[PDB]
Amino acid sequence: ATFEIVNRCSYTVWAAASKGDAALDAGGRQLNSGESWTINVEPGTNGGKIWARTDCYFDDSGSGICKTGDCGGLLRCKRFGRPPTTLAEFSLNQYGKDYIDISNIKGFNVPMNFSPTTRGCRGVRCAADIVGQCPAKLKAPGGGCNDACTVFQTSEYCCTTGKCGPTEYSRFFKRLCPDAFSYVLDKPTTVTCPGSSNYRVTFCPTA
Repeated sequence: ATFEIVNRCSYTVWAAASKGDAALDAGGRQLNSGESWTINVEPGTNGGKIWARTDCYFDDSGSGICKTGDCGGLLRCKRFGRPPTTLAEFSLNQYGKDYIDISNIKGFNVPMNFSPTTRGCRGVRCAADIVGQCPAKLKAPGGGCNDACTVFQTSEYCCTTGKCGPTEYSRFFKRLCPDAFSYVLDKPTTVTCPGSSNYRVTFCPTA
């Protein structure tokens, strides 16, 4: 499956793509304002994620650091990124269908639209100014808006026991972005797409 990653932000971002234990395609690449990078994700990929990283610095070997979404200090991500990270999540060819969603469970750093480029289903989006409106206690000194689990480490915010409910913090993310997961047990906003669909992830879709 092809995923065209487009940076419509006025600032540079370092796109990342991983499934947790492996890097999807190159795993990561720099995207200056306006640039598009198309990656190929193998069919059947389960638990894949794409996100943006901001304020990065890498050397000649591809090692460095980013203020948001840093993945072990590597340009080419092999693991998931450090919160806060707005997440485009997907599982492909799962019993004949594809499943996509956007999640704020690990915080928010850059606005994003995640849509199919093929017929059969609609896209999801979270482009509200969550960083600007971020509650004081969730503001990440390094940039972005942290999720409550990351900040407070409680069973309720992290839903560790699998028995949690909405919170004042999750409701903030849900208010700003109704079409994205605001907490673990949030009402699903996952979209079902035809198996083997193709997609486009656009950072800062609202220009």
